[PDB]
Amino acid sequence: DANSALMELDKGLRSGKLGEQCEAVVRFPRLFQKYPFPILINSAFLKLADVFRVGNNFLRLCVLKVTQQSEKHLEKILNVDEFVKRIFSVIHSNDPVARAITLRMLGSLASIIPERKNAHHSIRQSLDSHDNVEVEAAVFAAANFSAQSKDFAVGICNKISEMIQGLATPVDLKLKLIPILQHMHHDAILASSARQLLQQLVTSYPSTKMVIVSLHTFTLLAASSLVDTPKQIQLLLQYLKNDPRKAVKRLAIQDLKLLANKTPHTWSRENIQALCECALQTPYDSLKLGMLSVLSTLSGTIAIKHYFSDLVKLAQECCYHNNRGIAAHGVRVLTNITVSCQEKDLLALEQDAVFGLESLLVLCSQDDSPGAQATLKIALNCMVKLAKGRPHLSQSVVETLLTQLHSAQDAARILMCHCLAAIAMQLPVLGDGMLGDLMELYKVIGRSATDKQQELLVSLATVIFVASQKALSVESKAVIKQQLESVSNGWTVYRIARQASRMGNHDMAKELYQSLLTQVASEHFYFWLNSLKEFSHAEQCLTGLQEENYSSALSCIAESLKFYHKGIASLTAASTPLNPLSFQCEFVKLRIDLLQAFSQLICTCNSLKTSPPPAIATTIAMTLGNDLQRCGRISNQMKQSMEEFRSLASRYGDLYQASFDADSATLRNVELQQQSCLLISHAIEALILDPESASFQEYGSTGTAHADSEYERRMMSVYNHVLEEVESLNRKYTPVSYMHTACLCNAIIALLKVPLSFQRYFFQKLQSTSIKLALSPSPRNPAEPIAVQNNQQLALKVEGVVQHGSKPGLFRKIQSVCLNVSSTLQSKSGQDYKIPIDNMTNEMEQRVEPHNDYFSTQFLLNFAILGTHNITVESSVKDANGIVWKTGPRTTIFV
Amino acid sequence: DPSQQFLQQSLERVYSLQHLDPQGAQELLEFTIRDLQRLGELQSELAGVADFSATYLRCQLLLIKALQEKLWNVAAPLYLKQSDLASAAAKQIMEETYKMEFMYSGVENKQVVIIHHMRLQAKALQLIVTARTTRGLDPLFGMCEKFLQEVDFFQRYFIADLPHLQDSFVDKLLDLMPRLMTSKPAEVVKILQTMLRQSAFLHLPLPEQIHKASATIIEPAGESDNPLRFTSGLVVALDVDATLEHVQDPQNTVKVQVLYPDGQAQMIHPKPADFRNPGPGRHRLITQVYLSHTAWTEACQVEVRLLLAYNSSARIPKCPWMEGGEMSP
Amino acid sequence: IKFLIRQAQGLQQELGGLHSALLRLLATNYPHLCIVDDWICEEEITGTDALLRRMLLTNNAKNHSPKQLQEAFSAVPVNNTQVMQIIEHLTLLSASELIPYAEVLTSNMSQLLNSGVPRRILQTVNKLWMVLNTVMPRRLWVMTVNALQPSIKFVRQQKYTQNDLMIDPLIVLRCDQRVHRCPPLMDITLHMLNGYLLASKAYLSAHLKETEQTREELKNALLAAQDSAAVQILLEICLPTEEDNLLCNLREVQCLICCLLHQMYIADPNIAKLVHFQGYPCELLPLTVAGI
Amino acid sequence: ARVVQGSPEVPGITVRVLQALATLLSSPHGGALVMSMHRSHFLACPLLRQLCQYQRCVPQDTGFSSLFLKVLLQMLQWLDSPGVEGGPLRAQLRMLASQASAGRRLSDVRGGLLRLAEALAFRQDLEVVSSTVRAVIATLRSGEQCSVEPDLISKVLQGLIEVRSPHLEELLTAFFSATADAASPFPACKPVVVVSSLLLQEEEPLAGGKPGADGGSLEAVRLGPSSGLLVDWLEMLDPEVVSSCPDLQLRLLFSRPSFRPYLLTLFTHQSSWPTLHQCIRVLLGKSREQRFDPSASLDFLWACIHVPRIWQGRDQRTPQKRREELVLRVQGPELISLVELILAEAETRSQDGDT
Repeated sequence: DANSALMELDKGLRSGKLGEQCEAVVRFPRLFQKYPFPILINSAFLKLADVFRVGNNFLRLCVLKVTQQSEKHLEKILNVDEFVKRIFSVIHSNDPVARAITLRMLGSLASIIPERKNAHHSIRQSLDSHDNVEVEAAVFAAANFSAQSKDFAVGICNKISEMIQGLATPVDLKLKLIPILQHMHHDAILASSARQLLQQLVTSYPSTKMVIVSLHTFTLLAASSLVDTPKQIQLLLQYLKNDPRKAVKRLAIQDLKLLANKTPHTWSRENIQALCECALQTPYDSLKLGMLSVLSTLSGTIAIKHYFSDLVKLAQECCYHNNRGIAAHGVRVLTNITVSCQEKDLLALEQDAVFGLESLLVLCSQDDSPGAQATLKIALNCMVKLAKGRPHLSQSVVETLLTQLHSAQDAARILMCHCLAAIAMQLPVLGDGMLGDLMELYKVIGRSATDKQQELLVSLATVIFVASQKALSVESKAVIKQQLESVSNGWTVYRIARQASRMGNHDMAKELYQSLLTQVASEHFYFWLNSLKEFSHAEQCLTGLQEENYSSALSCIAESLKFYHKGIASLTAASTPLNPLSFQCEFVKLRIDLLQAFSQLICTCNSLKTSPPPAIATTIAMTLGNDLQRCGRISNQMKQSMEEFRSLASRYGDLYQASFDADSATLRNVELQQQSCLLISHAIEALILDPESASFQEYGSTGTAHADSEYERRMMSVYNHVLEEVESLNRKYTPVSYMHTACLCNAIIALLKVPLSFQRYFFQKLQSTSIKLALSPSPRNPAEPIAVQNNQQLALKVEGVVQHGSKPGLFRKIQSVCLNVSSTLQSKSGQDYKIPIDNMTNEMEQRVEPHNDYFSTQFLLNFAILGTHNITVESSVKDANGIVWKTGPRTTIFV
Repeated sequence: DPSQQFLQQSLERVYSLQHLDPQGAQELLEFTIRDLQRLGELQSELAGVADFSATYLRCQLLLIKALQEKLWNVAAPLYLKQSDLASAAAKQIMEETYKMEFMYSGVENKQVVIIHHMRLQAKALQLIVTARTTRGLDPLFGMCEKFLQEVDFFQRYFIADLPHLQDSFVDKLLDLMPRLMTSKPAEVVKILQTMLRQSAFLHLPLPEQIHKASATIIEPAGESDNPLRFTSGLVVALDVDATLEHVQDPQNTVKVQVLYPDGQAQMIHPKPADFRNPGPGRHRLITQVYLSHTAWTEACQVEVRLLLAYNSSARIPKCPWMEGGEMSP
Repeated sequence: IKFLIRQAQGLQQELGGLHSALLRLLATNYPHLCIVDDWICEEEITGTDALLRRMLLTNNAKNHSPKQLQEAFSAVPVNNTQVMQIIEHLTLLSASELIPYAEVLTSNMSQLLNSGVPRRILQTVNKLWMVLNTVMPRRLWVMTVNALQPSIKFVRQQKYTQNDLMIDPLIVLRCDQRVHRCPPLMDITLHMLNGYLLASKAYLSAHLKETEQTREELKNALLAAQDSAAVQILLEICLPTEEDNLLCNLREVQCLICCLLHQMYIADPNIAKLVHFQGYPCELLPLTVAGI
Repeated sequence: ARVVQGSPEVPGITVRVLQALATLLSSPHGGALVMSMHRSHFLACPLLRQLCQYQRCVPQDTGFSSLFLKVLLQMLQWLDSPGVEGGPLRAQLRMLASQASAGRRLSDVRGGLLRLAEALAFRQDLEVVSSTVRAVIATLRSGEQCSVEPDLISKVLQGLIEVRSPHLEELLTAFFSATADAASPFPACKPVVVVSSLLLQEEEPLAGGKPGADGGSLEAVRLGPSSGLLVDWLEMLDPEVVSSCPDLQLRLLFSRPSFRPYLLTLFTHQSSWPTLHQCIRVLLGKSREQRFDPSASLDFLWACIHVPRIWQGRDQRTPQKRREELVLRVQGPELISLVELILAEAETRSQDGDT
């Protein structure tokens, strides 16, 4: 399809038709974005060079704009010499505008040709030309070619020095020539020369714009060359303490902010003390605000740990200031000092912390302005950090939040509810204590609300579900009453049900899904809601289990499995090629298989009493048997259960690496499920069977204070209980499983206590990344295999492009693509499989690291079979830490 | 000398500032590694010691990240998958120690004993990671006896400078080992783990060492297609390698690896007759390489590279990966 | 239409074919707006752009309504202390907030060159006109033509809206005649002259299509003669006086005229031949040869 | 509950550990009612109760507030300041709040020795912000500022500068042009945090010639860091260098400092051609008074000959090497004085040597 577009663009560019030519040129970037293939990009860039060589001086500007726009698609050009020659063939003209456009184009290409001496000579010659636009274009190209190309930097530094110090150029030309010195970080001598030049320029050209631009260049050089950053900080502090202008002070403040953002470890105690002394002597508010912002940025890193008493006094003084931003920065500094540092007297500061938070709550409660909401969010995330890094003051902040919830005109209560939900994820006693007040607010909030009643109700329901644990009391009926006669917004109640299913409340989820099943404006969403309702019903019926019960447990398991089958059927009935549901189907199917394995296990444990000893005793005496102790027919069932659990754990590990887009919570939930499955497998392998097989004691710590959810803590406690009950009964009784089946069934029931936790990735699937993997084999439009001599060779020439529908750097980053290739026989040779060896020796596991969004490897294979074969390839993207991340593109070609 | 004083300040900051939170130490190590890499890329005559310190700090960072893994915070006898980032980090640490020991020339005995202690700590970490997932108790005895044998060999080879190192893992293990030889390997590796957590951070002494890199001379270097004419039966053609710089007698030390597009890989041994040394401190390797394979039906690619040799067996990537001519047979 | 062109080019992610067709229609219908040197200064140079905007617009540029600058222009205290810093502090705008300031900048350019004015004020006015030429250039050209009047107390032709001005660009060459010794205003008038010559070419090309409901050779001859007359007027402007030769406004004006003539010769190599066949006084021979 | 409000405040200040949240909620409700302006007659009662509690107990109460419970006291002071700033209705409770803050500061400046500005810092800042009144003279403030600068005082100098800035922002009167230079020199010598604001107020709406004063200050006072600021005033209120006084500007440009090349570039690229020719002919004239530095004169002439406006868009570097046509014509005595000063300045040879 791209060939037709290239052909039509060529036909449009053939005739003159200046309008049509400009149209084609400005449409070329869309063709680049649609097809990132290297051959098409190379051909299009060659055609652009052709139309740039001869033109009416206006197509050249459009081609320059296209080149400046499509910069990432520039390194994937095969023919570079001819392109550069066609671009440079127009710089010898006498037209200054044409030469300026050519210089700007060359500067835009400074990432693919950093060693072409002709371009360096042209920039050197046209830098001191008698013009106005050509000089600016030469300056731009010189900056671009001085970014890279250390040789060009050492060749242009002296010329820039003379052109700046020649006192024969206007102030604007010097202001434009100064930022060229930023790219002098190639050698120590270059850095020293640029530093001396900038010092001389500051001491000899005292002016607002001049000093501003020179200091910006100097700090960019110091930040790109981390050799003299303390001297930079000292100079900035000296200019903050001495220079009386206001613009230079704000420039130095933003400079220190950038330095703390990028390189915070180079700071010392003297620099912080000097900055605090300068902030204490500032009579203005914006300057003190910027200095405190720099201090807050610094205190969030190891600088606050290396500093450890002026910063503490400054933070205590600016915590109760009149303005809100300064107080927010002060309380942020105080919270960071409390969390990071662990001094003795600083404990008292904790008081000054919590009450200080109140100073940020009574001023941004009913203000309704972004300037107040920013400080409110700052204080709220600071309180979250203080509560998650120090549980000693977890109640002293939640009580203030509860008391302040009554002092908002339905504007800040959403943020307070978000803060409460984020804090309650660690300790459930806060939710146990504040559930009553949350229900009181939910009851008194249903009076009247129009502006943002939807989000407010959603946040209230979310924090209530987080605080609650059962949601089976009158509170559920009260929430239903408050949501029924009020506005029946489908999205609000849908989000409420989603949060209820996420937190584990399944009764409210089932009620809301039943209420939403009757109002669906389509068919796919109807099946989705029906599947959610069936899953919630099966979850609720799963909780209907009693401790030490085995009669009704089988009926509950059977009805839950029936509801799960109905739900997965209604869900796969909604699976469409457009936006397919792959994670949900697999997750539900694996949950169903796990529960079926548990049902088989409990059925075998119950049938163990159905005359199992005398069953296999007719062929061999099972009593006192050294070969197979207590040999019975139950051994086959135990082995089947063990292999089923092993396959389930393998499928869990596969599903973990098959998503690549799940959040931390969903990955942790999958890991916990696989851990429970492996624990049940270890219990059925080491306890029910012979204990002399492994006999490995779990003498190690577990369940550290790092779980960010109550479900994870409950799962870890159940794991610890199972381990402590299995480590003691290992060598107690005979392996006929007299008391081992009892504790096994108790562990099975304990694992079924927590119903489930549908994590965030189950809905709103974001970060949709995909590798195209469009190889370039011989032309094969039909399904007929490529005619090969079967003896010479067979090439692949595989190449793939990554495509991210959402923000790439959100959760994980693509670093390596472990391309794999295999071959097998299609036709049956002797058996149902390919052959005795299937010709799967040719693997060639290659590990390519694509620097840009493109990669290309070379694959081969040698086969001497006159039949038809099958060639398949896999992406297997690798992240930064390093995980297989088995993707499922499944690109299969016959020959 | 701003670079020298800056390097000294960075090293003393890494050495002194060590009693803090694990995340703070990790981010400090990352920042110092980035700074040392930038200094090595910028400075030329002070690039060897800078790269050495950067590699040592990367080793320490990977170690402290392996010790802070979530596996010890979760159930031990499960070890489902992708839960310990140290199973693949111990090999990287061993390779990094091998590179720091063999690639650099100007090494001192203090650096040798420090890097051997680091290698022993890496072996102990590998032992811990393997025992955390090993199910059979019988193989545990084998690897535990092997580790004790390596410890005995180390303490027998290194007699001096032992009372110099204080509170270090090696001396603590040497003082505690008369008692660890009487219990089960389970509690043995348990005591080994609880001791290695907060053992020490040994300081490495800087020197005038230099790296061992090669060049990209135009001899069969990157160029246009230039598909040569040859057949599938006999050899395709012959190529010329590049020069060498600061290799510390590259004779019988430098290998030449050829990575074909197929799964096969050939490593031709060096020829001592062609090693020229008229530029002491810089060398040159002009050796004929033999290439031959069946027909390819295309001109996909080929890979030729230089490596290093060890006592028993190991390889070091020195030069940038330089592709050769297509030479379609 | 130029502001819409710019705001459509600023949105390249969406609006796929719309901006493309809009530019393809602008390049054919309005060639006088597609001049490269008109909207090429907006390209990035070294990143110093917008830096002074973000660092020198917080403490000021908040109480400088156009009426204040207007009342500061015309007053008994004709001192250039306040108006200078006022017109200088607003040069950091994004060329989109100067639309209300364009009317104040115009209608006072003729009063500017009265007597004893500094050099930085004229340079700032020229820079403001250049950054205001990237947006709404047609209305700006019309206002500058209507502002640069001879002011002979008698009204002969007024406001030159769109017809009496685009038909014959020579009106931009019959101004107050005091701007001849003024490099910035002369450069402004040269830019307007080039734009109006291109606009007249386009207008004639469009008018020969909306008629007879040969003429093409007549239009070509008229355009050639008009370009030759413009070149001759620009050459006669280079004459020293009516009765140092290197350090004066005359030198800068001659250099700007030579630059415009070089651009015209690069655009069309036939007008140079036509002018040389028409001839010009010899006093301009050592200037054009060494200047073009 | 306005009667028991003072008792509740005293209990929360001394030892209550519970009434802090109630007091904060009441203050927030009062602030919200004052912002809504729906007959918020609650701030006056709280202010009167606080004033009564401070008048009853002023020594032990202030000590307990600055030593035991500092966070609650600072929060209450901030809430009171916010209420007094928002509810600006004829400044009803502003005078009482200012008096209470002054009494608290006077009680803490003698009874609080260990907790030096621990909790009274907010009160001191509020008192300093509220003391920024406006002077009613606007003519004798210069003498007071000069006296405060000569007496080596910091707070008095800051108060005088604030009063002068307020008087300048108010209705402008007939300012003096005698002590302004001395005040500027004192503010440049001493560490002044509002030196730029004072200079802007003194050169914004003054009935004098600020350019000559700034030139004299830059030529006499040794202002290290602030010199560049003065350079700004040399390019903001002075478009042409030679506009008011030619002799002083010529002495400042060419003399027998640091900002010399910047001002030279400004005079080269911002002056009109008649003025430039006049400066050239008066500088290169026959004069043995040494009123011009040849070191700057040479490159000044070299820049005036090579002005980029003189060579706008002609071909780059295509001259006739046999003879240069485009030259700058000079006279006899002008060239004589030029070669005389050139041969005279080339005889110093401090460290250049001979080559």
